[PDB]
Amino acid sequence: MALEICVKAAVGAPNILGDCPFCQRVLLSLEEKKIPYKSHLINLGDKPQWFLEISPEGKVPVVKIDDKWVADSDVIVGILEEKNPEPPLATPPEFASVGSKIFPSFVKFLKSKDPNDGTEQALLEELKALDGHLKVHGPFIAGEKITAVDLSLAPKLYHLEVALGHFKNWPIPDNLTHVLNYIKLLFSRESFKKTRAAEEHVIAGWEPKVNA
Repeated sequence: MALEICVKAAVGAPNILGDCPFCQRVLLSLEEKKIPYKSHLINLGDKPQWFLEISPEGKVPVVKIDDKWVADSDVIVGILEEKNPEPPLATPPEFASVGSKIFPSFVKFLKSKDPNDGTEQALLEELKALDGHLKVHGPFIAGEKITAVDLSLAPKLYHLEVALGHFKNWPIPDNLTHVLNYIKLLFSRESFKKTRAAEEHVIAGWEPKVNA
């Protein structure tokens, strides 16, 4: 019945959830569905036998779905939907195949301190396609509402918008009017605002590995 999470901690601050992608996918999905809920963080290397039984690295997010546990970026979502008693919508169609261009793209580019400028605009080209899908369909990326498509991509786009926004400043241009407008919703939907990671612990938490 009640379901929730054993996740990476914000590094150096074990109260807010961590800078991992799949961590916020499933947290967002459950708070958007507004279910009763269970578990809490794995506190940064504090790994008793309970978490070593649950999480495969001892430091990887999982879902605790009615006391069964799974952990890979899609598996964590799809089985969570299947075993949720509230009606799920586990549908990744064309909107997700466009999303599969964008997801590794913006992660690589925020991580990249290349001469990335023409290639930053190659992410803009893939976002221009995404801009096209909402301006034809109306609502959120999956065409009618937040489904598994939006729930997969939006959590790591929050990590984009805090990290790239502070380290290597590139705001979303307003010519990509969809992408800017709906990211504004993602920053403050009641579910997303509650499940957001700490800004400082993505910025000074994910990039020091990228630096040194």
